[PDB]
Amino acid sequence: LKSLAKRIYEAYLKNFNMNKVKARVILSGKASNNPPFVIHDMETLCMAEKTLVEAEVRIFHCCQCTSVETVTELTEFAKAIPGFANLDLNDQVTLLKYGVYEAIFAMLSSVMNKDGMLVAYGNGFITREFLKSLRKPFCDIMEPKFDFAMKFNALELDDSDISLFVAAIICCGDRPGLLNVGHIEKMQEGIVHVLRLHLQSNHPDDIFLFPKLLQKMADLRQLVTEHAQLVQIIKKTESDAALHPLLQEIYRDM
Amino acid sequence: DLKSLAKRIYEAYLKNFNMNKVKARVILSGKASNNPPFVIHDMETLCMAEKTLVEAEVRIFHCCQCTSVETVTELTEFAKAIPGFANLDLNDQVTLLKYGVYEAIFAMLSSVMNKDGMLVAYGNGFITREFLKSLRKPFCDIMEPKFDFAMKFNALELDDSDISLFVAAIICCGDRPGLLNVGHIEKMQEGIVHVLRLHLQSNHPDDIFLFPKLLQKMADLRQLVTEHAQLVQIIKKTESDAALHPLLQEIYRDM
Amino acid sequence: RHKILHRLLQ
Ligand SMILES: CC[C@@H](Oc1cccc(CN(CCCOc2ccc(OC)cc2)c2nc3ccccc3o2)c1)C(=O)O
Ligand SMILES: CC[C@@H](Oc1cccc(CN(CCCOc2ccc(OC)cc2)c2nc3ccccc3o2)c1)C(=O)O
Repeated sequence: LKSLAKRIYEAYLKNFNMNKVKARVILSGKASNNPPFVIHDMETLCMAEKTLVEAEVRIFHCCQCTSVETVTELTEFAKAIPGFANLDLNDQVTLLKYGVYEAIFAMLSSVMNKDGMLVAYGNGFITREFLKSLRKPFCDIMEPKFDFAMKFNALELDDSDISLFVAAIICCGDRPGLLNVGHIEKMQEGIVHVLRLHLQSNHPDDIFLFPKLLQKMADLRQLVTEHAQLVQIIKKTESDAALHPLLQEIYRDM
Repeated sequence: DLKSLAKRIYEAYLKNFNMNKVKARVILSGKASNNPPFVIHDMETLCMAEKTLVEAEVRIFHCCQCTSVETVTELTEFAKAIPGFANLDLNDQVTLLKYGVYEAIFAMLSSVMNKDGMLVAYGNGFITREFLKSLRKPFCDIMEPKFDFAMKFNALELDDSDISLFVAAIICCGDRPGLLNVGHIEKMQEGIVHVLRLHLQSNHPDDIFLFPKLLQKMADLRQLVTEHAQLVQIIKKTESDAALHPLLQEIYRDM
Repeated sequence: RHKILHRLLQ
C-alpha cells in the first residue's frame, strides 16, 4: 500500500480546479498567449467584475464563491481518502466542518506570492497592496492568509506533498465531537507515516521538513478561528455584506 | 422548535403547491392508474390539446406565463407560512419574493421535468423537450436551459420535504438588494438552513455531503434567472403580439 | 413600489 500517496494525489488533482503547478506556471510564467489580468485600483476591480462571471463588499462576496466550490471539491476529495467512507456519518461531517477552511487556507497559499494572489480560475491576479488598501476591517481578511502563505510557500512543497497534507488535515482525531476517535487516529497515523516517508524521498535536502510542516497544522487552526470571528463581525457590522448560507453553517458553533 | 419548523414548512409546501415531486413522479414514467398524460410532440399534438386543457410559439409563451402567475401566488402564500416571515416589514416581504420567486420556480420546475420533456396543465399534458427545442428562435431558448439545470438538480434525488426547506432558504435570503432589517432575515435563514442540513443528513444517510452540493446550486439558479430575465425582455421586444402579465412585468422591472 | 406583490402579502 505504497500507492496510498498516489491515490490521495490522484483524488487531489481530480477534484481541485487550481493546484500549485497550474498557479506557478501562470505566476512569473511567459504569456503562453496572455498573462493574467491585474487588479490594483478600484477601477481595475470593476473592469474585471462582468469580464469573467459598494467596493469592499464586492470582494467579500466574490471570495465566498470559491470557498463554496472548494468545500464541495473537499467533500469529494475526502471520500477518496482510504477508510473515510467507512467512518461514522456523524464523524465524516465533524471532520470536514473543522477541516475545510484549514484545507482552503493551505491550498490558497499555492496561488499566493509576496505581491498578490490568483483569483477567478487563474484569469485574475488581485494585488496584496489593494487588499491592504480596503476600509477596515475588510483589509484584515486577506493579509493574515498572505503572512501564513509566505512562510508556507517558503517550505517549497509540490502538489504530491500538499495532497498528503490536506488528507492529514482532514483525518484529525482531536476535532471536537468525534465518536470513533481511535479509528481516526489510526487513519491519520497511516496518512502521516506516508507524508513523512514521502517528504524524506522527495526532499532529502531538507530533513527537518516533516516537523516544520506539522507545526503549521496548528497555525491553520488559529488562522481559521481568527477568520471565523472576523467574518461573523463583518456579516453583523455591515447590512450591505451577507455570507453564503453553506459558509454561515460550516461557521455555526466554531 | 426546529422539530416543527421543518414539518410546518413542509405542510405549507404541501398546502399551497398542487403539483409536487410525488404527484409528478407517479404521472411521469407511471402506467395509467386511471389515465396517462397527453403527450405534445408535433404542432398537430399542441393544437389538439388547446381546447382539451387550456402564432404557435406565442400560445406557449402565454401558457408559461399563466402557471408562473399561479406559482407566484402559491409562493406568496407559502412565504406567509414560514415562521417569522409574516412579522417582517411588508416592504421586505415584497423585496424577498420579487428576487425569490423565479429561483423558487426553477427549483420546483425541476420536479415536473425528466430528460425527455415536462408535465404541463396540472399533470394532464406532457410537452417533449425536443418539441420545445424545435420552436422558432428565440422561443426554443426558454425551457432548454431550465431542463439542463433540472437534470443536474433531479440527480441529487430530493424529496418534497427537502425541496420545501430549500425554497424557504431561497426566499429568506438577506443579500437581496433594498432590504431594511437584513439582520432579522439572516437569523431566519440560519434557522431554515441549519434544519435543511440536519434534515438532509437524517433523510439521506446515503449521501452525507448532499447539503453542500445542494447549496452550491443557489448560485446556478441566480444565473439561470438573469439569463431568463434577458431572454424575456428580448421576447417582449421581438413580438409586440406576446406581452407579459403585469405581476411578472412587476417582478422583472429592474432585475 | 410593486403594487401587486404588496396586495398578495397582506
Ligand atoms: C468572506 C470571507 C471568505 O474569505 C476568504 C479568505 C481567503 C480565501 C478565500 C477563498 N479563496 C477565494 C479568494 C479569492 O476570492 C476572490 C475571487 C474573485 C475576486 O475578484 C473580484 C476577488 C477575490 C480561495 N480559496 C482557494 C483555495 C485554493 C486556491 C485558491 C483559492 O482562492 C476566502 C470566506 O470565508 O469564504
Ligand atoms: C413568460 C416566460 C415564462 O417562462 C417560464 C420558464 C420556465 C417555467 C415557467 C413556468 N412554468 C412553465 C409551464 C408552462 O409551459 C406550458 C407549455 C405548453 C403548454 O401547452 C398548452 C402549457 C404550458 C412552470 N411550470 C411549472 C411546474 C412546476 C413548478 C414551476 C413551474 O413553472 C415559465 C416566465 O418567465 O414566467
